Amino acid sequence: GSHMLEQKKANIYKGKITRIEPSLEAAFVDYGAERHGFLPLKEIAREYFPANYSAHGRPNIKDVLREGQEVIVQIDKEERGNKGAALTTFISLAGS
Repeated sequence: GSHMLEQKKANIYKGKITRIEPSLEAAFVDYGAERHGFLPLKEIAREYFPANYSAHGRPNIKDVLREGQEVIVQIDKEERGNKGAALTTFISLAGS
């Protein structure tokens, strides 16, 4: 599939949302990751809440991401027992 190494960066991952808690405004992503990739809502790209959807400010993850939706993400913050596999959005996301 579309996962040949990466593009001059950290290893980019493409997996789906598996956990989204409106209580914490962030999503866990399951890409063979034993810690799951955790993407906070304030990072979320327009790719998540479709480019056809009106976006003016900051998205709301509870109605932006849904389990079964894939993302293109790499780990900006490493697992250290406290933060986990933290997903960035400094990637070619938001197809708008």
